[PDB]
Amino acid sequence: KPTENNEDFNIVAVASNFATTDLDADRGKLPGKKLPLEVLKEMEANARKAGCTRGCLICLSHIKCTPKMKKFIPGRCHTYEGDKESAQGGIGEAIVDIPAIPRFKDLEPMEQFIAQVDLCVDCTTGCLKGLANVQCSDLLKKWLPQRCATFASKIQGQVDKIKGAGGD
Repeated sequence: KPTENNEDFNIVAVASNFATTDLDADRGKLPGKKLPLEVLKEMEANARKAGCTRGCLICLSHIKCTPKMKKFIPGRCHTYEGDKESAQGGIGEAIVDIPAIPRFKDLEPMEQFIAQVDLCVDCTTGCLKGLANVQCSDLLKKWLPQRCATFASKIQGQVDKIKGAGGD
């Protein structure tokens, strides 16, 4: 089992967004207590098995989010967990804009999210569908008995120190 190190991306949310089913209804709440990697390895274990790549998920997970977007679709971007800001700049603050999509910045909120998601063309057909049909893993159900499963209703909560990333 994993202990030393682990992945460097979030599939729980990524796969959720890809899901075609009416899971969005349960997404209205989502886990507001962060999810441990223990569940990530499980969820990703299914996607990777279908034939998924790291750069793919990482691309969808490393997607940028605008301030006006969240205003319309709050709780859809920036994953479920985050904290620890950055701030500072030296010459100017940071802005969320796509070089391949100028209008995207001044485009609808829903179109914005899809704009980036579509940009990431590093995902395979089998992986794209695998993420949506990934289904809620056993662990995911135990932690998310509300949205997933229909019996579980417990929670422990693990603490640690892990973080990174942060590009342009």
